Formats: sequence, C-alpha cells, structure tokens
Amino acid sequence: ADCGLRPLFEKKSLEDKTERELLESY
Amino acid sequence: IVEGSDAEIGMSPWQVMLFRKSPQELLCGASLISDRWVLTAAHCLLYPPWDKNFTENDLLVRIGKHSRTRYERNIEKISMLEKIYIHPRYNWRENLDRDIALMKLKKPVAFSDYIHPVCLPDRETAASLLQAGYKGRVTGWGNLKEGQPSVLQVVNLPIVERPVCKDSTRIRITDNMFCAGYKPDEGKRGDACEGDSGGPFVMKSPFNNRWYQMGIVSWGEGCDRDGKYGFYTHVFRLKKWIQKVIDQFG
Amino acid sequence: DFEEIPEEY
Ligand SMILES: CC(C)CCC(=O)N1CCC[C@H]1C(=O)NCc1cccc(Cl)c1
Ligand code: NA
Ligand code: NA
Repeated sequence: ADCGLRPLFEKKSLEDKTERELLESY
Repeated sequence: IVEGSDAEIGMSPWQVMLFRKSPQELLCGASLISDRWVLTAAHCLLYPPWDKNFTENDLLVRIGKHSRTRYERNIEKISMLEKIYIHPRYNWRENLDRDIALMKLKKPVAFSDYIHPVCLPDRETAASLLQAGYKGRVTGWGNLKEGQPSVLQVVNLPIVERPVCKDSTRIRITDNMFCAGYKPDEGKRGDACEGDSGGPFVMKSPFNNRWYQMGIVSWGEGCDRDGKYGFYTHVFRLKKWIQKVIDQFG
Repeated sequence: DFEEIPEEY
C-alpha cells in the first residue's frame, strides 16, 4: 500500500545521489 | 556488482540477503515485497546442474542490511522461512526461463528506516517504464569483478533493445526476460555479478514517485563483458503466479 | 568471512 517509499528518502523528500539519472533516462 | 558504488544507508530498504546457516555465507540477493514475502530467483534455491536444492530449514533471510559480513545489531533482521515456492515452469534445464521464487517468512518482519517493501509493477507502469534506454537500478553483495565488497553496491543500468539482447548470446531468450547494460560504445559499463542473483532490478515511477521491482537478477555470461548484457526475470509477466501464490498461501 | 549471526537464530 505504502510500498516503494523509502523512510529515509521519499518520506522526507530527500533524494539519493543518482536517482535523477533514472528520471532523466525516461 | 561490477563498476557500481556503495549504497547510501536506506537507499534499498527492500534489499534482502539469502543466507546460509551452515556454513554461514551470502547465498543470493532477494527482495521484500511484504512483511511476510521475499521474492527471489528460482536458481538461488534450485539448480540441479550444480547440485543446488535448498529447503526452508536450510536458509536464513536477513533484511535491513548494509554491511556484507558484519551482523548489524539493532538494525538488521534475520528470518526463518516458512515455505519456499518455485515457479512450476522454471527452466533450469535450458535457459533459466521463469527464474523466480517466493519465500514466505515464518513471522512478519518489522518495518523500519532500513526495512520497507518495494512495489510490484502493474501492466501500465510496466508498459510505461520497461523501455529500451530507460534506466533501472540493481543492488547486490556479489563480486565486484569477474570481488566481494564490504557494503551493499549499487549500479544504474539502461534497459536494452530485445534484438540486441538476442544478438549478444547463443542462449534462447524469452518474453519472461529482458536484458540490461551499456553497449561497448556508450562508454559507461557495470553489471550484476556472481552473488547478485535474486537481487532486485528497480525503477522509480515518475508518475507516483514509487520504486517498482521490474526485474530479478537472473543470468549473465561473464560479468560486465562488452557485448554481453545482464538478463533479468520479467516480474510483470509472472505476476499472476505471484498473486496466485500469495492470494491462497497467505 | 562473515560475522557470526546470533546463535539464537
Ligand atoms: C544461462 C546460464 C547457464 C549462464 C551462466 C549464468 O549466469 N548462470 C548459470 C547459473 C545461474 C546464472 C548466474 O550465474 N546468475 C548470476 C548472474 C551473473 C551475472 C549476471 C547476472 Cl544478471 C546474474
Ligand atoms: Na543469439
Ligand atoms: Na556487459
């Protein structure tokens, strides 16, 4: 239900160092 | 993982470790998709060519791990398997077709900052995200070269066009598979390697900003060789069997 | 190579 949302990232609007790489590939 | 880098703490809270009780050691990668179900690669449990046939009693599941070797006190959780479920048309004989397995845990694991499940794709996300060039991310404790890191490794990898995938190998590729990696021309490299099998291939949906597990780490010929690619189990294709198994055995 | 899991498990 609340899957895919990492406590230490998405839930705090923090993002990891390379996720944007994925976003930009899309 | 080859040509990756250390995970950040909490980066991959769905990452699981299939652990050997005796003798204690990393056995495979795996994923948390519920407080009671871990998803992995069928060949991690059963691969007759190498006299691999593991049963529940034989294994331990360790969730929330960063360190490969260390026992992570107050952070990691280790669980006992209640039952192993392997795909009925898993092709260990030929090409590792339907290379997928579910492991029901004896007790639900407690979610935390270091432990949290990943979503499983729906047809639309899958339709939308599984595209040549779209990048996914795989995580694992496997060797770092065709070796053995201290912490969970991470590498982002572009999905590769089906004909390239097929043209790169002698193996009969199927629709339950997709391959991933950079071409020799693209400069960047990286790949899963030994000990990463069963680990998750994830993508982040730009539609709802959740992480979906698109693939399972299945097979490769060598690690990170040029002209070769990682082959991953197509999770959305085998989803029915997954719901079916959950929607009845718990 | 691995640090021993707690006996209890
Ligand atoms: C089609 C097989 C026979 C090729 C060798 C192979 O890679 N195997 C045969 C046994 C299981 C699997 C494996 O090592 N999986 C781990 C792995 C290694 C490299 C890349 C990936 Cl994506 C996964
Ligand atoms: Na071929
Ligand atoms: Na490669």
